[PDB]
Amino acid sequence: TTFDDILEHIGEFGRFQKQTFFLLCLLSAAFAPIYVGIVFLGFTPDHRCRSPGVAELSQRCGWSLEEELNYTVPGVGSSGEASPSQCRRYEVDWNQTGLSCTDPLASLAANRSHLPLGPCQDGWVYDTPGSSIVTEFNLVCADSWMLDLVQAAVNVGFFVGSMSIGYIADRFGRKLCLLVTILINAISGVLMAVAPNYTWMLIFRLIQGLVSKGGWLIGYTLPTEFVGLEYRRTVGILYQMAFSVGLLVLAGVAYAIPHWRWLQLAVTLPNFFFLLYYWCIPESPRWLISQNKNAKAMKIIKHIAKKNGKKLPKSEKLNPSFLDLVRTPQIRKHTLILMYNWFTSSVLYQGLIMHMGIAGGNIYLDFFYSALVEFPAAFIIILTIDRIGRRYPWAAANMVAGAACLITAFLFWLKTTVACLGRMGITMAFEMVCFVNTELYPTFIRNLGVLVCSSLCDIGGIITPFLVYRLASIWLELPLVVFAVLGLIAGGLVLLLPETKGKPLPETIEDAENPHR
Ligand SMILES: C[n+]1ccc(-c2ccccc2)cc1
Repeated sequence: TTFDDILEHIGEFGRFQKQTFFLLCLLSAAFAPIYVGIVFLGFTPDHRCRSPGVAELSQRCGWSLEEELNYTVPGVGSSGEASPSQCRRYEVDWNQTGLSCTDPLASLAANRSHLPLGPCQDGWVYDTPGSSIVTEFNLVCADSWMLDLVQAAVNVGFFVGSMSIGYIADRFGRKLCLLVTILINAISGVLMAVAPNYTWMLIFRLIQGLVSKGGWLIGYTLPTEFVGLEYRRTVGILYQMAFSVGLLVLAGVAYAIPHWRWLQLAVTLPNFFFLLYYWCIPESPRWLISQNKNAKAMKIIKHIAKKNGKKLPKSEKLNPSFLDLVRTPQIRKHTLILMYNWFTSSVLYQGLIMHMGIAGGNIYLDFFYSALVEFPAAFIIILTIDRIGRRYPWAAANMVAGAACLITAFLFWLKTTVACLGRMGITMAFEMVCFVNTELYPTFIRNLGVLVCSSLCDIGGIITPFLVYRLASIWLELPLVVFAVLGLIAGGLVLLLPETKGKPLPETIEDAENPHR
């Protein structure tokens, strides 16, 4: 007796699976913000040093924002293309000593260089009507690193969170861990909007990061276990699609309400809504059967059977271990290759979206187009995964990503199209990685196998904001060349991974030892 055969009689894809997947995929939307929400929660608008005298001078004569932009602000191009205008104040005696409206500073200095420069004090003025983290905490001139540090904190939380949560989930089931992660993520997200000081907000963001990705992956693994062999691709890829749709909705919601506090408070409301009603999904019977807890598994199977609409026919110790993950040489090889794939995926993904994307345009529209590019990738992957196997299309997608990045490295009209194509390729590679990794490991360590293998992803996220800079100074286009090298090498290494087309996912370590047999 095997789980697959029992599943066949109940029905690989039926009413129960439809309901479960429809409820589950919404969690993907709730995780869409945590990953890439810095783009909207914290954005840097055009800003200038506060000028108390300018306030008085504005009512003296007719003033316009564009007009006042130049004759009452330090000129750009001195000791930096934009350094003076950004966060340097002339500190002239504008108030009580106004020479004239046309040339208030012409008589004081008469020369851009002659005009004195000093530290940016009295605060800052931001053009955007909608506040944000940057405006809230004045992280503009001497604290630019702070905004990147927030994202680095999220990327650091993901790491430890995965490393612990994977072990906890694989030792005490998926359902309980998923519920706890959902609750902690919701509470941290909602409390973030009430952080009075920057430090507390950063700590709350770290706490939320510790749980977000772990919960997301634990939610991804479950539907694959529920579904049968034939329909695995559909659920596995439609999950990714929800993330895409979720990403798309978030763009619109961000345009709807700009105030970052309100944005965060609202965006996590679905996270709270899930907690109440997601306690109607059962624990995966595969884990119970593998863990020698068939008693509960039979009740779960009966519950599934009654809802499905078919009649069920009448008819030693396994524990997780980190060292076991590498005990088997073949498992060692698989894990190493997959970890390298994670690392080479995260760097490309984050770096290209933050930099590769076409410059200019609104904050929202460009992100919208970035989200839109992914939908074709899901379609192409769905078309060919079963027909020509998972291995070759994934390798080809990684190769295409690397090639597109390299050709972009060396009026940018072609650059936009190449960027979109590359942007497509990288998502294809990421999805393929996420799909294959679950199906490769044995069941009783799968949750521990993937999450730990995903920990290396975090390191890439930390490296990208730093590495690029060090490379960018060394040579203008060096980061793209390195990206291409990483992409192509990863695509080549992918070919070595054993193929899985019709093989049922293994439930023992020996089975994973020799996948060919
Ligand atoms: C298209 N796309 C979907 C999901 C991811 C993802 C990133 C980090 C963790 C989990 C999923 C990346 C790309």
